Amino acid sequence: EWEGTVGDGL
Amino acid sequence: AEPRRGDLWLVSLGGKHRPAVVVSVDELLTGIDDELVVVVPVSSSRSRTPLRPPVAPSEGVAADSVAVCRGVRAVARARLVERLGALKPATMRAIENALTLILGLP
Amino acid sequence: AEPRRGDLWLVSLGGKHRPAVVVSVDELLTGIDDELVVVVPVSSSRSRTPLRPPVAPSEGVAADSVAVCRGVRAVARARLVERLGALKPATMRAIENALTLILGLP
Repeated sequence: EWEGTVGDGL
Repeated sequence: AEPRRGDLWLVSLGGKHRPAVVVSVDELLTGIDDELVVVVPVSSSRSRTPLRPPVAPSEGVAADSVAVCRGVRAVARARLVERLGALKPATMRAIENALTLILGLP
Repeated sequence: AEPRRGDLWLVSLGGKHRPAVVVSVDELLTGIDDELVVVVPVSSSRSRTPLRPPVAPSEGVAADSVAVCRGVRAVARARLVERLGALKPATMRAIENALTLILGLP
């Protein structure tokens, strides 16, 4: 659900 | 216009959108799209617990909701697409307490 | 589950990977794979700052790596794919101080 945000700013 | 600590914002999840509370401090914002804002997701489908304190429609959600403090995440500022409202001081204190517990801080 | 607060684990970010420090408390672990663990990503490409304290190779990572505490995020336990090491207690205190600042806690 929120999984797509796991890579933000990295 | 920029997200402020204690604000409830709609967050683009890349595409669904869900509310979240801004919990990082205002002094960190430089105003670029790719900076990280720390937010606590808000859900209208999970039960309240001490680590999921409730969030009322007065604070910007459409239905009785909870702040999922265990789901705390830094996300790109560009994902914050609309301000929905602002939390009561007591709601923010409950969120701060949950985050203090989760992260084992003083 | 097996990741413990203060551990360095390799995190699969979907494929990219980064080391990260486990910062959520051990009592939250129920032993399901999709439960959320809160981690601080480690970077070897950013300079140290008061909010990016250094992590020593003794603790399991590459030279000149820093804990990017502003990038704190909850991830599924299944994303922690390899135990890399453990932080010295003073590094954990530097991270706890950075997170206290970032999140506006007492």
